[PDB]
Amino acid sequence: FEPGRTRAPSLQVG
Amino acid sequence: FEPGRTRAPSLQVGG
Amino acid sequence: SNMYGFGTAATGEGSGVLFGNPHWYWKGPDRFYQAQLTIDGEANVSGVSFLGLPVIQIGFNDSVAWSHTVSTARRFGFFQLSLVQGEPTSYLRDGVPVKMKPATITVPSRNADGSVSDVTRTLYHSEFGPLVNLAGLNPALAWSQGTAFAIRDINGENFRTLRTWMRWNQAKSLDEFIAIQKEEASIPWVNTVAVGRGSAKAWYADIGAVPNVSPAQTAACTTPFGMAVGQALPNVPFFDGSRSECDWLTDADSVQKGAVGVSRMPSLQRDDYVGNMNDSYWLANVHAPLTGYPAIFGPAGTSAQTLRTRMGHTMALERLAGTDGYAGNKATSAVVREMVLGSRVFSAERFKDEVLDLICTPAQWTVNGAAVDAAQACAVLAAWDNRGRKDSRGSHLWDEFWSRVPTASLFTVPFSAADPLNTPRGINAAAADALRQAMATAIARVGQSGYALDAPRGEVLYATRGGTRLPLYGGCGAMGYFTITCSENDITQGGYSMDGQPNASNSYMQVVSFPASGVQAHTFLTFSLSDDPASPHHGDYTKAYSAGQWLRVPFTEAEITGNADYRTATVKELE
Amino acid sequence: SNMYGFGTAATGEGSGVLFGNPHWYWKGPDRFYQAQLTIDGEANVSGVSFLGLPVIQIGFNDSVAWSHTVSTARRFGFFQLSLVQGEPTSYLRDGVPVKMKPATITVPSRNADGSVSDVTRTLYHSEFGPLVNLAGLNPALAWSQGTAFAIRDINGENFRTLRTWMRWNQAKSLDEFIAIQKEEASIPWVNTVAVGRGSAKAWYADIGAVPNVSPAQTAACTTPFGMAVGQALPNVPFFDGSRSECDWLTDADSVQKGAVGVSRMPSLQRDDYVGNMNDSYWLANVHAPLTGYPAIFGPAGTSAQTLRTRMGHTMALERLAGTDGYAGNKATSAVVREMVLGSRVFSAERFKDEVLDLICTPAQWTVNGAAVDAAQACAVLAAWDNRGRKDSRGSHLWDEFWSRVPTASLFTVPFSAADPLNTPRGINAAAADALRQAMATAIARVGQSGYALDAPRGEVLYATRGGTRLPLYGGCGAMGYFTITCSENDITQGGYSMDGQPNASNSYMQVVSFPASGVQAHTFLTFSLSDDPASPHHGDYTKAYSAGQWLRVPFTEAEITGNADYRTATVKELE
Amino acid sequence: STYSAEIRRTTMGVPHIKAGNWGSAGYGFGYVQAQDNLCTMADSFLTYRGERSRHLGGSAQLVYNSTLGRPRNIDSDFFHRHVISDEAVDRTMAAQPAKLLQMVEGFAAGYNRYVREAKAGGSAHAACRSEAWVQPITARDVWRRIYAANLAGGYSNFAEAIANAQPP
Amino acid sequence: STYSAEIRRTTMGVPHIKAGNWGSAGYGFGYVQAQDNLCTMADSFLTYRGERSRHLGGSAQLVYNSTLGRPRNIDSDFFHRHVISDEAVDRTMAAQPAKLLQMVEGFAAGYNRYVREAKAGGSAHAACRSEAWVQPITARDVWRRIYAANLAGGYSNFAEAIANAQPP
Ligand SMILES: O=C(O)Cc1ccccc1
Ligand SMILES: O=C(O)Cc1ccccc1
Repeated sequence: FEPGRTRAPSLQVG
Repeated sequence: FEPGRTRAPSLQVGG
Repeated sequence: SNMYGFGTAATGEGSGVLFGNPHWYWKGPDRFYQAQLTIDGEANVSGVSFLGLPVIQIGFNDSVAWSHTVSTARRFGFFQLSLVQGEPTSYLRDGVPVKMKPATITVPSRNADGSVSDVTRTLYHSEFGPLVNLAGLNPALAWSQGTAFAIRDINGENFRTLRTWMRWNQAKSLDEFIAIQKEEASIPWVNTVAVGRGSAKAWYADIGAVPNVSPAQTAACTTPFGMAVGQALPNVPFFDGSRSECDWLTDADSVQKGAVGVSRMPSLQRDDYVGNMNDSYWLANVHAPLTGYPAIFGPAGTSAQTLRTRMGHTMALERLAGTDGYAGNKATSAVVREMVLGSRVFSAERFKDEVLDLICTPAQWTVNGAAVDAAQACAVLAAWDNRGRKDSRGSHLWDEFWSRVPTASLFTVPFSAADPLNTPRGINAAAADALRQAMATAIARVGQSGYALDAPRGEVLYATRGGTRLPLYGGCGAMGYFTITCSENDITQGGYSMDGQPNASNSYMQVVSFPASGVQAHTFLTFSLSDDPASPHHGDYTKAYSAGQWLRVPFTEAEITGNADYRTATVKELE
Repeated sequence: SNMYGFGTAATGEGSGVLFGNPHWYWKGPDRFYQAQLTIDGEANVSGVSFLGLPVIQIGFNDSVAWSHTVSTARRFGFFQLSLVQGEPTSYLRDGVPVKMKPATITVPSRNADGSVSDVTRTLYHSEFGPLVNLAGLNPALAWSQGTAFAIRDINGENFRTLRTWMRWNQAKSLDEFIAIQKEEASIPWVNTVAVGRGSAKAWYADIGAVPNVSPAQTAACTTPFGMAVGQALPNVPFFDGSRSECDWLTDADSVQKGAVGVSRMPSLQRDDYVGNMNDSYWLANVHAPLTGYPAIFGPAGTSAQTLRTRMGHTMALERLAGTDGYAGNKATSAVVREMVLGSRVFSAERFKDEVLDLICTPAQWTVNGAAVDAAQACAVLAAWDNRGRKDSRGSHLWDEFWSRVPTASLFTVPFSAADPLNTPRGINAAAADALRQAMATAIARVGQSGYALDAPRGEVLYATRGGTRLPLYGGCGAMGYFTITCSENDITQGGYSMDGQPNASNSYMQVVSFPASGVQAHTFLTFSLSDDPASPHHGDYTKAYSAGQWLRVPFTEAEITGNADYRTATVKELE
Repeated sequence: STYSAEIRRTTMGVPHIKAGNWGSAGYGFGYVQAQDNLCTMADSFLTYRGERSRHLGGSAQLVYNSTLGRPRNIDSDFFHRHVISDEAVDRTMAAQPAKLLQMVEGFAAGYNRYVREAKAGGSAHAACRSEAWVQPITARDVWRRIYAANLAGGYSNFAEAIANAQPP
Repeated sequence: STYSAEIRRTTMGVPHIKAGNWGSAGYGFGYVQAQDNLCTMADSFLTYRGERSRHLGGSAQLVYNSTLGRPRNIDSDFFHRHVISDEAVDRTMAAQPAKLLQMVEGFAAGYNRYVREAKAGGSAHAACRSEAWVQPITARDVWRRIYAANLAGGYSNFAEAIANAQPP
């Protein structure tokens, strides 16, 4: 597993 | 293989 | 979104005052539509619904007024599944095989050339919720021969939400409003504040549907992938779905399986005020911080608040101290109507002088090896009133600057939970080079836009209606505005136009009080009621909002029929 | 992109005429930059380069003028790798394991808060070229334990391209131009057309760097994945990379390994004209079609040509037939300058009357069960001149309509290779309902834009410079324009603004001839030379383009020094 | 029985629906929402029904931003068909008080009345009134939209990811 | 041993560079292109060096469309560093005639001369002249850009796909 490939999602509704 | 899962890329340069 | 509930210590009257200010979509089907529903003997309620919803979600009736803001409490989690040998669409539960439920779905799809063809996929549910492709989150998270991932939203099984708003639409007191909230425990992803006729106390709660996991489970149930991706999904439980001991828990007072029980969800009643501007429940009232609620609700004393939260509580305290420039020291409807549009900018109020003192002498700089003349930027910002009112000059230069300032190592006085409105603070003198780089960029961007550094904000920030650019005020939360009018348009593309699909902004606004003669509500629907440019109601409310002229919305029968624009018609049909 | 080379029989002068018209980017680093380079005893050349390129790519000198258009010839292929199992970073070749070559790369990345994070990935090469993630093309095409994919671009090993344009910049005849093109076989992804001083015939070629595969290989080497996606990637070899007999071939007259030999690539010389508008080599001249070249260059009779290709050859034939409304029947420099901006619309010229006859009587329709009033659309289109000139009225209604017409069974005269300009044609009466649906939508979209249905095109289609909207003419290739000015902006968002990042459009244009006194070139650089809004060269040329005023570009020393705007300065420094 | 609602409009067009029962209040509210916002609403019913691609192309994005964000039509269609399935709609409806089911049936009927009016003529909603995707809806469709709003904190944020979950 | 170029400009600003050798011709041409288009070019050399993300953030798209399209900076940077490696640049340059090597050296020097002038002052390129990414470049960087233009038909179209190829 590589943190240099994590893409955070949008999580705040609105 | 599912043909309908295919998404063709954009092959025309400049296009 | 912002809201306040002021109780009778703050209003000095026999009832409180509610300010509802969701920051939300200006276009699209989630946008608000303002209306009143009068159902003989059953309900008389006024407020807004999303388009397509049939009951009022934010509004008031003769007895209670309420509003919502999105809550920091996470509403979903993931379950990592351990796959049955040779059958990647089955998973193990305590070592026993369970089949995922397939659905083969065919969607007709129009082509480039205008013909229609079928697209077919077979998709899956687990007992937790649908399967979810997490490879986009990180490639190691793919559905393999050994592992898959499902997502559980506790609202997937919460069929109580519409009926809770319906019951609130009919509620006859703040007490009943609260009892309904607790009995249904259904509010799906928002905080709630409410005020009631005849009640001293305003109400704040994050009581609704929330996944229930224990600290012991978080420590033992989080898989290695769950650990590795956890920083991207803060407080989201990412658990081993092959162990029944990792299933979400049910309390004795849980209304719904796998949800937090009613007594473990935060609420607070105050006679002075409650407020929320999207940080967690912690500082519903700064004088009485809430702590000790489940981790999933968010931090309570260990994270700095946003600049908008710092600004919104500062505004409440200064109203009640009588130190904000408005009349007296009570949060009455008339003063609250002006206060919430005042477009103060926290970052400038707190840090502009320190910034200019650090960087503006001399105002001729060397920035990345380039000569930069900052004298006019320094002089414009020094003269500026630290507000985003329509006539404020230079406020857009501040937006283009502050939004670029590196916040790592910006402040020398860190967050303190014992001073949460005034920390962090202290602009770091070591940041001077970085602040000059940000200011040089901001000067360059305002330059490319065509606006003068000292242009009035109303010419930069606007909504066009009927061909006229109606000047606006307010700005983006990132600068510590409370009054939100936050364009998604880059300044260099015609300014801060609100005409496209702006970021979440002031939308339905209500200030609601309960004088003796009956509930009174002043409102805006900033983008106007109708999305059709031909309608007279595409731009009339927007012209009132530009002017700051709140609508007194009629509510009693006499008020409705006595309104200067009153028209009526009957629609009827079989069934 | 379009280009023509007219020979001396066509011009009736002692020299041919070269028209270069690349449709290309109006912003960014691949945009064109016009200049002349005069290097003592070595070269004297004028034309354009991409920003950051040091030699002229489309241009002329005292002896030859030339241009390019993107070619249909594929320049890349994929290789499906059979992996050494348990070691998915190795692959088999004729049964022997081969390690992929790894590169661990660290990229620094600025964060929201100003700090910089290093991002690290290990990426791979095969002997064919880099590994490539094809899961986006189809999820079955993931790099698994068993299979990966590599892409090979013939130009990754072609180090000859810049040197080829350098030699052309220096060339002293079309014969030499031709010999260079053949010797280098380096042109990477474009066709070429050239005219030379003292040559009767104009030159066309798609002679450059092209993968070499045989029909027997395509049959033997295409893997089952390759066949299943082959229609998404037409003519791209998708081969089994585990077999050395599936490597790209080399001919005895190949200049580069794996590339097509010089004698097997298409070219043509003609006394009358050659031209290309982005279809294959087939119709370099419609009187003398080229056939029989390798499949990878594209079809030569199995496929209808685009409306723009049909328009471009129609314009050449009608000029030489003297039936296009310009004087005489020769493609002189002066007449070419006018003809190429004339903004004829092939789809309207050929199909508008048939569509109106079929759907405008009656002009009140029922479409999707709704009343639709088409009387104004029908009348405006009937009156329209079938051109996109600045003053043409209703041309943008046609754009919104034609672009929405479904093409299946639209024509009753199918494509015929014996007449690829006039087929397909004949609007099918059975399409009436579909054509009314497309027109109803067009009408609604023009309505939403705020333009009248009969607005003149220069109000709809424009480039802003200095705060002024300069009216433009021309249009999108999909409608059968030859004169290309093709906005990416939806009409409902302020019309066909050219101010953003438009679709490939008229950019550098040159009409070049070789009278006895010396080469003469008339040019445009439509977006102007400089990207700096403060420069007098950000909008001057665009004002000329809007006006239709070709620039006679000075070339000899006397022309340069005698130019009304001439300035000189010398820059020097130690090497 | 007859739906009957009185529509009173005041300054800014704010409608005050008066009705003797919940079904009739829903009829008046569905009507006025469509009357003022038909184009946004008719487009939205394609989203919740999983029918965007049929009319607008699978590869085009959602027209409007919302809690769903703007994924491609094809992915959105699959998401809504899979997650807002007929069972999910059945389960949602089986949990409601009679008065709310009656309200949502009135709401569909009032929206449909306005659709009939737009298809017949008028200067309103010129942008979409003659398009195929302006069309009557059912009470179940309104329930799909109601359930969709519940999902904003969870499933809505992973619509494309849910639409593309497939075993190896 | 000095670069020296005479720059003549005519109507519309078209520059006519006159020089005694190829290196000096490159010197005048790099200078005039930068003088007229510094902000586009300076941004571009971040692209070809794979240094966009350092300055502009990894999740932002390329500013300008081009043959590369507009992938995210982080993927563009991986693509350029992997495909336009120092090895690819060595092989490209090793194949070139001396006159072109000299021309490109001169072009980098001319571009650099203009960067010095723009950093020193002036009303030109106000949009970017004080940015960190307005900076001198090397002849290797110009070969990076030259090699990049070659790949439009092949590799450029799969920039993100090449940047994201990883074994399971
Ligand atoms: O609450 C918010 O901040 C946004 C919102 C939208 C709809 C209903 C409640 C809240
Ligand atoms: O040929 C084209 O159509 C576009 C283009 C041509 C030549 C060189 C670069 C780009």
